[PDB]
Amino acid sequence: DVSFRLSGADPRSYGMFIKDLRNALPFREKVYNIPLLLPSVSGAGRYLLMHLFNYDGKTITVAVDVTNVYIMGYLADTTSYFFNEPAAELASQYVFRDARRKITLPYSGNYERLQIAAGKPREKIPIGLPALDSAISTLLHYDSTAAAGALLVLIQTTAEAARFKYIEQQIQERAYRDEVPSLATISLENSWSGLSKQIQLAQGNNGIFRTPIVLVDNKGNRVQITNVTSKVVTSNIQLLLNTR
Ligand SMILES: O=c1[nH]c(=O)c2ncn([C@@H]3O[C@H](CO)[C@@H](O)[C@H]3O)c2[nH]1
Repeated sequence: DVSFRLSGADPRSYGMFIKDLRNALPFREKVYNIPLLLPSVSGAGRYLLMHLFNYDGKTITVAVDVTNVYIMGYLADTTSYFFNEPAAELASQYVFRDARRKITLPYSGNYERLQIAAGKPREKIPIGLPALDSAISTLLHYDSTAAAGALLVLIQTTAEAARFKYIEQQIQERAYRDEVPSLATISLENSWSGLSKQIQLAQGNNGIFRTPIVLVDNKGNRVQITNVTSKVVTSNIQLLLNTR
């Protein structure tokens, strides 16, 4: 398992949590020095448990699919909660079985669906460590509207930070003051599957992307990613979604 305590959290302890989270995701090989997530894992081993604690020490446990860093659901006190999608019902077979009742949220984990349920897009929801404090508090007691926004914060401050060093650094900047994600943050979240695909394909194409990827850079400017010498590949992306 991995844990993160917001009580006494600083940029250093958040960075240690994101390091713990990346290290709990298995890999057999690296492609261009980036861990390649497994095509599949059978049984309960597919799901990593993250123990998150708000400033007041109240906690949820979050289930993460280790093949794709997708959050499936979470445990709050004696109630489990899962997204309304087949991958999450499958996860409910292995995690939080001991919960008194299992609620299926009235949405899938898709960003588009969560934003409709929350009533705001990601671009207008402040993220940071205070926002994660608020998200954990929201999730402790069922409220499906409130939970959709809390889940957008949770996804970005855990899974997306694991996937991209730049997003980890953006949340560190927001240790004590929330701020809507940067344009590069949204760009990277949107592009992880594409980048993962082009980096795997670049093996057999001399490190050249078969299809270049349009991103927004750290200064808010367009950058076209054509090959593995790009700083997005050499410094930023930390995990690859297996092309399978
Ligand atoms: O639960 C989630 N964890 C994630 O890391 C994550 N990243 C993206 N999503 C969104 O969920 C959809 C899959 O059902 C994707 O299309 C993303 O929008 C995520 N959902």
